Order: sequence, then structure tokens, then C-alpha cells
Amino acid sequence: DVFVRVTGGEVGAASSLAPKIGPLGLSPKKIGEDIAKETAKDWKGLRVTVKLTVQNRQAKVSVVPSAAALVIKALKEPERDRKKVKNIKHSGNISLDDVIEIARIMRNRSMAKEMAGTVKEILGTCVS
Amino acid sequence: MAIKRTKAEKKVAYDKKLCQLLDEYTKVLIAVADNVGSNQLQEIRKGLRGDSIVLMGKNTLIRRCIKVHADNTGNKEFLELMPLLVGNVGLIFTKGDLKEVREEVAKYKVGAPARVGLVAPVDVVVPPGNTGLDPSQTSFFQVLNIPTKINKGTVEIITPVELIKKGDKVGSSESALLAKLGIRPFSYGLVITNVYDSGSVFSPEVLDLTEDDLMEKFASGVSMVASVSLAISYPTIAAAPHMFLNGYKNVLAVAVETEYSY
Amino acid sequence: VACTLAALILHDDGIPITSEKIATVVKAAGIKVEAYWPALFAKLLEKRSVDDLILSVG
Amino acid sequence: MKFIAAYLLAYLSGNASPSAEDLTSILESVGCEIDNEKMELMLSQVKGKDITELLAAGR
Amino acid sequence: MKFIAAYLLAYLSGNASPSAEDLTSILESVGCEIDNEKMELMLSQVKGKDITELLAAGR
RNA sequence: GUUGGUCGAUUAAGACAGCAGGACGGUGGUCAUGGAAGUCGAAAUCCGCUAAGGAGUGUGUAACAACUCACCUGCCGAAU
Repeated sequence: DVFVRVTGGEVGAASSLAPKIGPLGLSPKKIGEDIAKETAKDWKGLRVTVKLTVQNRQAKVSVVPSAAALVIKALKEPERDRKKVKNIKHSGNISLDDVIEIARIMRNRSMAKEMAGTVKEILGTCVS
Repeated sequence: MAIKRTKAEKKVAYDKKLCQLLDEYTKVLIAVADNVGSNQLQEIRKGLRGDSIVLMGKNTLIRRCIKVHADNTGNKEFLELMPLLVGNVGLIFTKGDLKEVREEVAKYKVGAPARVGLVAPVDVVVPPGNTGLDPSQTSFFQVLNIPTKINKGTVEIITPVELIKKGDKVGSSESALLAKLGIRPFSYGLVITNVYDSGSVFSPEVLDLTEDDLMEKFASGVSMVASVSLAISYPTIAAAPHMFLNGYKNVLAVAVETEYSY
Repeated sequence: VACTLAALILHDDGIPITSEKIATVVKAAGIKVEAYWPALFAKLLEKRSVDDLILSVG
Repeated sequence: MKFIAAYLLAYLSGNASPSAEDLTSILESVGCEIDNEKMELMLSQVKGKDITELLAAGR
Repeated sequence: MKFIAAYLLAYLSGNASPSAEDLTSILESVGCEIDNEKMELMLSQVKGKDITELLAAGR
């Protein structure tokens, strides 16, 4: 599985479905129709990481804020934080209000256990 | 964890952790988490956790004597028949009764293909139908006792047959080919080897839920009462209709064997 | 009947069906003892082959 | 058997069969030792079964 | 048994089985003494029971 | 190589070798952006369940993965 990426509402894109294979492993613009309606959520913005699931002669990703999609999008910053925990490059500090709701939807899509686990969260696979 | 190294992975301190939970709860249950993978294990554990929670333990776990000594019970090395501990196994403490816990795990088991070098927990069987594989090493199927033939240029299973018997090890080739077919022959979770609950050692015959056999014994016992009730002449509650029919047999006997009109 | 089953267990164990043995079993069940009935049944059932009777009945 | 008879007596007398009150008591009164492991299984059938169906059946 | 024969026979004639008249009398003719406690139970049985259903049924 | 020493560790609460098992979830709330739960790459470091399973040694699906070993068990019975 070779993933593939999407920006909101696109279909059939040559730059994304030709050099990265036409997903399903044949049949480009099968993924393209399904993805467009699915991943039109927040604004198209910076490119969304979507990670591919394959079905019987259909390619489709269900994006329903799966952790991977959210990653670049949430801060809304076009550069990066790079070498973090010391001197962040941008000043895009996401608020607590956005953080809790974004985190919660991941925590039903990632095989997550505890409700109380969201307290324990963060440090290594986040801020670091 | 962050203490990645060999340095302390505490002994006597974590022995006390195991001790406290044992003293708290009526039931200490030992079930084999060896069979289960970690991702799979969490799903089984989640249901059990609501009742009262589970903790997994090392060789401090087998030291059940000290745990028992702190409270008063008898589920240790001596008084329990054998500590049944296996690799990556914990002790599962639950509020749920011995019959209920058996049901809880059994209802929610998660499928997984069988694993190499482990003895197959059940028979593994192959269905008829196309394998889904392209023409390749058709020889590999035949060794395992998966019958195959080339029809339409593709490998297809001609008939169902049992690939391997219970108690026989799963091949490297066997595990791979079963997974491709989509066969997940055993469904995995915490197989319960023994349960200790409320001063009693319960073996798996208690846990099961056959019966049907025990219904037959009930009917047999009642039949012995009914037969006795006929002869005796004793107009107690059950025996009062039955005794009357004994007297009727004498009247009936002459009429049927003869042809005598009364 | 409580009395009939009380007799039946004694036969299985190989311990004789007499007034003393049958009466105590009835008490254990938690049904009250009524004076004539355990003694009367024990006397009556004595010298009967229960085994052949079980296997008959038509 | 010993075990079948113990709860059979309880049902006929009209008493319920719990562990300590009746089920253990009946077999012990005969002078046979009741096994703690086995007895719970025997008790379990009475629970959640319509026992009059079994009573009706002869074997 | 002794006891079964006496009360059953009385039913055929349509007679009740009371103590002295019929119930003991049948055994006495044979030379057999009926037990007083057992006799009481036979007398009680016919009273308050619908006898006709028992007779009708075959076994 | 073999010898006796010295200073620390770990060890009958069963360690250390070797099999056999497990080596996951919080987690791709985040950055290389085409991308990387650890993994073509980089500053980083603690929990859940814990006895365990590195926010990572490699094998690798340009993704996941399981696999390996480092971490601990079952086996093991005395040192390492």
C-alpha cells in the first residue's frame, strides 16, 4: 500500500494518481471520486496526509478525522516547528479548545482504549 | 519505559502490588494470555476491566504463598493444585462470578490465524472454492493436505478436507497459506485453565455449560420414583394417582389376554 | 414425594432403608417430618425388590 | 448417582436448592461426602430451567 | 400389595370404602390383618379425589 | 590463554546462556510533506496495562504490519 495524498475536493489529479500508482493498483479516478466528497471538511489548505485502504475493485479512504489527516492542518502554519521544544519557528500555538475536540475524534479511530487516557497523552508523539 | 535499561524492574515492591489486589478480591483467575497477541489482548481485557481490573506479573506472580498469607484463603502453590503460569501471563481479578467470566471471554473473542510452532487449538479445515491465488507453487498446498487442481489456469480447492488435527504443530507454510485464504481457524482470547473463587478450586468442567447430559439423569431419577409409586400403595402427593393404576392393571390384564366381558 | 426420594438415595449407597435412616434425610431437605409416614414407608418398602420394579412398568 | 439425587430430593419436597442450606445437607445426612467442586454444577441446572419439563419426562 | 386391593374393589360396586364395612372386611376374609395407619390413608384417598379419571386412564 | 586479587552491578523474590511465546496500545494531539505509529530523514522521553513491549537495534510494505533484538516471562537450576 502506497498511501497517496489529497487536497480538499480534488478528483482525478495527474500529479497524485500517476507517479504514485493509480490506487486500487489499477483504475485511477476510482479513489478520486470517493475522496473528494469525504475529505471536504475544513478548507483544502495544505496537503492532507491520507493513508489508503483497498477494497474489492474500489479504492476509497475514509478520513473521518483519522490522526494522519489532521497533522499539518491543525496548526494552520505553512512552515513548521522543526527542531521544537526550545524555539518554535512559527507562533502558531493552537488553543486548548481546538486541541481537546481534535484529539477526541482520533481517540475512536486509532484503536484507543480509555476515556481517561486523554489526560495521560501528549508529550512524545505531539509537542515532541 | 523511560527507564529503558535493566536497572530496577522492581522486586518486593511490585510483589506487594500483586499481594494487595489478591487480598481485595474473592476471585483470582488464571487464564493464558500467551495465546493472545498484545493488540488483541486489550480488547478481551476491556470488558473484564469494568468489573475489576487485571494486572500482569513476572516471577513475583509465582510466590502466591505470600499473597495468600496476608489475607486468609488458599490459592497458592500448595493449596491450589498447580500454578499454571505461562509466558506473558497475568492474573485476572474480576467481580463477575466463575460462570459469568467464562461467558464474558468466550462471547468476545477476536479472530486471528494460528501461529507457527504452536499446537493448533482446534482443527483447521479448508473450504472448497478458488484460493484467490494465481498459478504458482501448487505443490505447497498438497503437502499440507489442502487438495488443489488447476482448472481455468488457476489453483482452486476441489473438496473440503481437514488439513491438520488438534495437538499437532502449525507449519510455517501452513500459517502463511491459511492467512491468504482468510481462514482464521481458532478465535483467540483468554482460555481459562483454572479458576479459584470463594474458598473453592473450580476445574474447567464447572465452567463449561453442557448439561443436556445432566437433564437425562434428572429424568432417570424421577422414573425410579414413579415405578416405586405404582407398587407400594401409599397415597402421598405424587404416588396417589400412580397406585390406582396398579389396581387397574389387574382388571385390564384378564380382559386383554382373554376376551372376557365384564 | 420427599419420602420416596429419601429412600432411593439410601438404596444407592447400600445403607438399609429403615425408620432412623430415612427420617434424618427428610429433615435435611427442609420439609417437616410427620410421624407415621417415614416409619410406615420404611416398613412397607422392606422386602420388595425395587430393582426389578424399576425395569418393569409395561 | 449421589449428586443427582441430592437436588432431586429438594425439588420434590418443594424446597429450593442453594449450596449451604439444603444441597450439602442432604447428601451428608446419608453419610456420603459431597464434593464442593461438583455440587455447584448440579445446583446450576435448577436455576434458569423450567424443572417441571424434566419431571414430566421419564427415562 | 394388600392395601391396594381392598379400596379398589369397593369402587367397582360403587360402594365407598369406610373403615369397618368394606375396607378392613376384604382383608379379614383372607385372614389378613390390615395395619391401622395404612388403612387410614386408603380411606382418606377416595374422599375428595375424582376417582373416575384414574380408572379411565390406562397404564 | 591460565592464575589469584580489587572495585561496582545482577542473583534462589529463580537472575545469566539457549530454545518456545510476547516485543502492543495512549500514537502518524506532532516535523521532514510525496512521506514514515520508531523505522529514505532529524532535536527528542513519559504514561495506560504492567512483569512486559525502545515514542526504537536492525528485516521491510517508496504505506500499516508482523519479524528481529533489548526488555521480561514458560522451560531451566547456579551463578552471571
